[PDB]
Amino acid sequence: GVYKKKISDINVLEEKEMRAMLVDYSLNQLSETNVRKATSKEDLASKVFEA
Amino acid sequence: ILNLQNNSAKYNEVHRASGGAIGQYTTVSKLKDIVILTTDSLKSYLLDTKI
Amino acid sequence: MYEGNNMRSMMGTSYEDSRLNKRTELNENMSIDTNKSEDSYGVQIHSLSKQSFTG
Amino acid sequence: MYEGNNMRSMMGTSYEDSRLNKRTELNENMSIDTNKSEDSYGVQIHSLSKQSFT
Amino acid sequence: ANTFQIAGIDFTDHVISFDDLGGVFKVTKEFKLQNQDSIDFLRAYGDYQSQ
Repeated sequence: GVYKKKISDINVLEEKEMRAMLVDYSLNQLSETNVRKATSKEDLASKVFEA
Repeated sequence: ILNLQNNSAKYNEVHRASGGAIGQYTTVSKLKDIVILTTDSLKSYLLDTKI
Repeated sequence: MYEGNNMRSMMGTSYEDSRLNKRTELNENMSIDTNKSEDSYGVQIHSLSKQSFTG
Repeated sequence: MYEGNNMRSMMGTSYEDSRLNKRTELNENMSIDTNKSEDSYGVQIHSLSKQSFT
Repeated sequence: ANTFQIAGIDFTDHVISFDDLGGVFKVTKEFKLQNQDSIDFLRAYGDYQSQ
């Protein structure tokens, strides 16, 4: 059990760190011609469908 | 699109052409030949709302 | 290229590769065959099993 | 009409229209293969691959 | 759900989605470690190397 948790934590830290890296990329890295401005969750579904 | 495929002198701009100031010129369109031109946002607004 | 001996415990025959076992894979399926919300529509209860989970 | 000798250098042969070599062709399909979202429904979730590079 | 004919439109097969898009932290200003309970809190998660 301690061996299987010492391999499972590898998985959860790798997905968490890579999720962190592309979210961190999605801030402060890409310019204003890329980002668009939504207003609600009942918005942003039409906007992703045109996106 | 249902307007354009009737026998009509309307809907063209042959009065801007040379001899077309007076007289008449009737024409149709085949609906295999009409193509429409919009944004992709209005394309999305078709494909999510009406259809 | 250089023939040498290539032999030590580590850094010979341990410098270029090792035995591979497992690359910390998805076998428990996230977002393929689990992370499901696509279930049925009908008469209902008791898709709820319990193992001993003692090991 | 004028005979002369119409074979000449690269400019003398250009006016009979040197051969169409490239075609600026649409093989990568715009507005047929692409510009589609008319192909998405089934519940077979996230089976997509990253291809390698060149 | 609330619409009728979307037989090729439902793009849900490309939706990587998470419960919350952040649990991570990034240092921007540099410093040194002084608190002992900070050492215990780091090795509470396994960071034993930190002194």
